Amino acid sequence: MVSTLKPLKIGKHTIKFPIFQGGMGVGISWDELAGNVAKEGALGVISAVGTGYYKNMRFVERIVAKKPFEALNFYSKKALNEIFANARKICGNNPLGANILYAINDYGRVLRDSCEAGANIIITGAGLPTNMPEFAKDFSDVALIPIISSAKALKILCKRWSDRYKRIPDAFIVEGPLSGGHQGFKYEDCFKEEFRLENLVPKVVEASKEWGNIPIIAAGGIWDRKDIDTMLSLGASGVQMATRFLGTKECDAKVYADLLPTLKKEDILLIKSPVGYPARAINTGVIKRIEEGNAPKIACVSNCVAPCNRGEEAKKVGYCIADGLGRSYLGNREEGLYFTGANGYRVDKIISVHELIKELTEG
Ligand SMILES: CN(C)c1cccc(NS(=O)(=O)c2nnc(NC(=O)c3ccc4ccccc4c3)s2)c1
Ligand SMILES: Cc1cc2nc3c(=O)[nH]c(=O)nc-3n(C[C@H](O)[C@H](O)[C@H](O)COP(=O)(O)O)c2cc1C
Ligand code: SF4
Repeated sequence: MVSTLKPLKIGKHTIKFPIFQGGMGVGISWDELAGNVAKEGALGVISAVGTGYYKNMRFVERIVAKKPFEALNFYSKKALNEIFANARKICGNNPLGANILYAINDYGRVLRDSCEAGANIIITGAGLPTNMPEFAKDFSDVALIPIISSAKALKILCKRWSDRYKRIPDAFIVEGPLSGGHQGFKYEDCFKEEFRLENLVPKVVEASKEWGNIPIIAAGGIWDRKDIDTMLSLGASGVQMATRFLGTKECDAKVYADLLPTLKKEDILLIKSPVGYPARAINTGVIKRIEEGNAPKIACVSNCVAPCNRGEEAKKVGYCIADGLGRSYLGNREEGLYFTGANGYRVDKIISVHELIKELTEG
């Protein structure tokens, strides 16, 4: 209960601790995880990606081959609404974010869906989101946070937003190459010291000075309070952490509670992705199936990302990311796809969100 970490202001919202749990798709950070995180005084973040899979397609209008048909069902408005409602049964009106990737054409529809579902903050990476305020003008209080890989992106985002909307972002998350999910770096750049998060945070904070010290949130490879203090001492206003929350009981993808305590470092690797950025995966499930020559059949049903072009890139890289992550949420160990931050192998015990926040904030 006693902490020397100070509350963090994001636009019109305040969180007791300068900690986000990063959004995790598919079905990894929904109502149980995000709700309990926000209950603890950190920012809980609901993933808006693949919400059609929620409760095995409870809220989809059409299913083909056990998959949500097209993007209107893959990004399901009614599912998102119920995930927020269920989260607020736990955290009340404590702030919640919605994470939505940029590399869908339907971006504005899902952003307004998140706003209408009750999100207080929108977080967007997997691209350069120069038009977030376009879709949010009906919701003046929702804070808007791009995820960036570099100071150059910060400067462009601020100029494009300022010129077009007379608004700048409420915060920036800078994500480094030790992160889970996709990486904002070329494969070869992920191993180079110049792009280590400790090197990126100073540059982004310095870039932020010119626009009035927009808060910078450091993400990627942050494990414990010592890493938090390191990032804060480098100018960051807070941290976003995901892999630690991936290893909590309240994670909405229950498979991880069985998979992570066995996870070995040599079984974590960067792979290709239909999204067009390197993804950090666990060497199991669909990956192993591909290497055996038993790859699941590919045929675009959910139309989940624009860069894929309805299966072109999925066929080239060998797997459909929607199908694989959805199968993991539904419990499929043989054909599911599984993601992790570089630190995933350090998960031994599965602990509660409450004990994890205690660990991260005590003192
Ligand atoms: C700022 N830029 C260019 C950039 C690039 C890469 C990473 C980052 N950093 S990041 O936005 O924090 C992210 N890390 N992982 C991400 N994964 C996803 O979006 C994702 C997860 C599951 C899906 C399932 C189905 C369809 C789409 C899916 C998309 S996004 C920034
Ligand atoms: C399993 C998993 C799934 C993720 N999926 C997403 C996602 O859908 N959208 C996103 O913006 N970030 C995603 N991320 C990135 C996290 O939100 C976060 O920025 C990053 O993992 C922080 O690094 P850490 O895991 O070392 O704390 C994912 C991370 C993990 C581990
Ligand atoms: S085939 Fe490509 S666009 Fe279609 S659902 Fe799979 S990854 Fe998404």
